[PDB]
Amino acid sequence: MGEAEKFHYIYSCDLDINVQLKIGSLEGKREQKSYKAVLEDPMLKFSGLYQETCSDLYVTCQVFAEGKPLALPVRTSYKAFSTRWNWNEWLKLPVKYPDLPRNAQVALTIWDVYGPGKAVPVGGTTVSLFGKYGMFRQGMHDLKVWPNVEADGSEPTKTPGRQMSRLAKLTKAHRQGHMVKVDWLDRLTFREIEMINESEKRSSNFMYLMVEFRCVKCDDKEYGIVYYEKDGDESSPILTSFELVKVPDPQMSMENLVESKHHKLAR
Amino acid sequence: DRERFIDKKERLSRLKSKQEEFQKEVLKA
Amino acid sequence: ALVKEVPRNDINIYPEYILPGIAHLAQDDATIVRLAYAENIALLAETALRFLELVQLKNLNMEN
Amino acid sequence: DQLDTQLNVTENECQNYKRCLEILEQMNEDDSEQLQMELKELALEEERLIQELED
Amino acid sequence: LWIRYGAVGFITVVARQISTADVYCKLMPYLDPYITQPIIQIERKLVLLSVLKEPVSRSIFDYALRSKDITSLF
Repeated sequence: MGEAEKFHYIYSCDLDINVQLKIGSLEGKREQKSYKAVLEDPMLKFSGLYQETCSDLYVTCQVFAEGKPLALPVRTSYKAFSTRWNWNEWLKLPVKYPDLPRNAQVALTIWDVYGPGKAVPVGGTTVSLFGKYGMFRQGMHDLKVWPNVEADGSEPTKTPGRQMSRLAKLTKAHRQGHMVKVDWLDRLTFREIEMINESEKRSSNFMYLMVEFRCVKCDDKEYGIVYYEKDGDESSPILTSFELVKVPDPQMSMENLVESKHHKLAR
Repeated sequence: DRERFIDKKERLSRLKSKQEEFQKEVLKA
Repeated sequence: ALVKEVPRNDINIYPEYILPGIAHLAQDDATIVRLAYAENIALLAETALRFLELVQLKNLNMEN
Repeated sequence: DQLDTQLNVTENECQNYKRCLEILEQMNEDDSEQLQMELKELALEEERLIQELED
Repeated sequence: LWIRYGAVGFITVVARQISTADVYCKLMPYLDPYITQPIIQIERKLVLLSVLKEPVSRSIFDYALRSKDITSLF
């Protein structure tokens, strides 16, 4: 009938393993081929836009926190593309779960060849690594790609990856089984969502980079990674007495570090 | 070989002298 | 990096205090910290070197 | 031996340049006029076209 | 294209480093099989890029590259 409802989770500061991000497929069309621009810039004909229907794009994944990069960007391994951009590659990020603060993001940039020794950004997308209540993102996510720009790692990001937006979530919930199934009704409703989707395909030149996050499994359980800090349970033993000690001093019984620095330099 | 080291160093200057001579001849063409 | 001056008591701060003080971070258990040392060692070493130069400009005046 | 091989490399270089000089001299220098008319005819086409594009 | 254009980056730089005599006498012989027309201005990326021959098809390149007996194929 069904396994139980227990919610299992691990603290992010307890999961000392590298974060891994799957770069799935890049759906959508590119910015056509504006031949006006090529007459102005002949180097532009020697660029992935104009050489193949699917240039061999690559993605760089970098983690940012407080607008600063936590480590170097990781690049997808070369994959030759012909009719679709499908890297299908798990990227081991240089950051571990304990290393990630609550506002850690991954800035993902799709890059293309622009003449010799020059990559142009096809687009960029940034998604926060923790959810609205501090749970590491799980499973398959489709991120809005911002054309002709690198992913922005600043806080707040200017390239967030997160009608069809709402419906896709409901569709994913339906496919996972969280939405109730009604065959007569699902058959009719999804045709409309398809019409909406096709209209959005024609209306806008949007691209989506589908990515996936790893699932933490142990004994066939599913653990969500919730953001925590070690000692996060240490509710400080604050007490409101001031009978004798009216003026607390935090440095009270502490090594004088300016004298020890001096000791270490004179003696 | 019996050609001395000193004589070979002279032929090096001769071959080079012709090498740069052929290079200028190339640029004219 | 902001230190453009060398107080006469701090002539030996890098050899004896700062470099020995952070040396444990190069072998740190967390990779994030060794990444931090890898990022900043070039600028730390350059700043220590600039610091040593400023010591000589001071010493040269003291001899002169 | 180092000098022995160097003499061979330098002599080979002279043979190469001499051969290329032979090729450059053996081939007839292209008439700039003949290529230049081909360029001018295409320059007229480009301009006539640019007018069409502007329209 | 990354490799193909990286190669163009090297060849243009080499042509700039060497004299025009060496361009026709040493570097051009190497490039003649991969060029539609031998242009001495190959020091410019635009010149080399526009005179390149078509690349090997990715599919054909991969079939040969991926074959276990690649040595006996060649």
